[PDB]
Amino acid sequence: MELLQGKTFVVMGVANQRSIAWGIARSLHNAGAKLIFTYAGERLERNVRELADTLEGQESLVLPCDVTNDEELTACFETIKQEVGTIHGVAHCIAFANRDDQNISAFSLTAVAREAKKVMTEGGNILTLTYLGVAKASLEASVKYLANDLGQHGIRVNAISAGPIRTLDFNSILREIEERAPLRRTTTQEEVGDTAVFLFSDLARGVTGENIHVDSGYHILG
Amino acid sequence: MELLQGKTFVVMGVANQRSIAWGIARSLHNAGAKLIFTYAGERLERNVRELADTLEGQESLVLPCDVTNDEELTACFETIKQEVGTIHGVAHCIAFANRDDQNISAFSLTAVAREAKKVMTEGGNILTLTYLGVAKASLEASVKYLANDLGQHGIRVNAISAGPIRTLDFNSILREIEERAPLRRTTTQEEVGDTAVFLFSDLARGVTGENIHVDSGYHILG
Repeated sequence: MELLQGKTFVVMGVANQRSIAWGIARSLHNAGAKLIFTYAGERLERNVRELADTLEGQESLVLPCDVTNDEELTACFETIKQEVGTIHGVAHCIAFANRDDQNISAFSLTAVAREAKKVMTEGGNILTLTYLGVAKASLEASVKYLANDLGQHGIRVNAISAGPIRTLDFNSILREIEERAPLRRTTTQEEVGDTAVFLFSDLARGVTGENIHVDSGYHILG
Repeated sequence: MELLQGKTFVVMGVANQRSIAWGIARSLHNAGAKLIFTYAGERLERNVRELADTLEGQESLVLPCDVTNDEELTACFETIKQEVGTIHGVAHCIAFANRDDQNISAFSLTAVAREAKKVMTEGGNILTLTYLGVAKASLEASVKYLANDLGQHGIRVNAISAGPIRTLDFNSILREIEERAPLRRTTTQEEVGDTAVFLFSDLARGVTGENIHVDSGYHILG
């Protein structure tokens, strides 16, 4: 267990193991953390129900929450103050539809954040993900700005700029990273999830408004 | 124990508990890690000898190493391939003399790195510290450049931009952070050390050439 001991989080954006957020999900569960999951709609319900039980432990809620509309979020986070009391972070992880692009998260964090505030009474972290222009820039500012607007209540906001991962020309991009990335290799759901367990942990209590690149060091290039 | 399990590191720049690097030091030991320590000279020898034994466990080497001259480094890292075999990281932490300013680390990392390469056969991390212009800029590039020059051998290079800590006008700066920093409060040797245990851990294996600010979110401001 340990590190995320007696702690519980929402994981959004999960759909089909291959998904980046199941990656994060496992990585948090193994740190001994409890976790609610959400689903975007009809077809994404069964998949998220299927995956939550391939994990052992007291199985946790799988409530419906598409992010582009209020009630589903508002009532979805309403339920938590009413069913689990309080949580310790949120894992804004929308990375679908045209490779996560336009496409989302950019205008789904603020609301998502605002809602998190009320069910995160002790503090913790609101992670959001960037899967490797205008919307990278907004979301960038949105974090900075949320970091500082929700600091004093104990909420940290932090991003992960995550580089390409095994089939989640293209065939070229992947090699290009095996060839240029400082670590000469692409990334995995796992490197991305283990970064997360830190940001959510007690070790990352001074790290707020940061943005950690899980990209083999690719960012340092041009 | 755990996280840094069966792992061992060099911690430089430690002098007088108050020192930032003893902070990092404890934070690594508690993660179950073995650690060599170095000292800048005559008076800094006894202090580093004194502190290494206030920590339990098989006590580890306290060899002499001032960083501005080769042999003391070269032979100091020579000893390791000859006495401990191999290590998993280095904690370049020079933060003394005029508040760590000019003043050092800027031209002590490269050599320090080069030497680390030979005693880090499996990989790991070379942390370097920035305790909150020209020398911040060099050191910044030095990392980027070392990150990418030592990537493929499994070495990650990473920095910590660390914000002011309790007495380590000034009286004003401290309040200014309690007042403006997103987390409305200054930092501790501890927030700085627990960040480190991550970068050195297996969780931070995709994080290379990053630079994590342990500054209550202060960096996001202007």
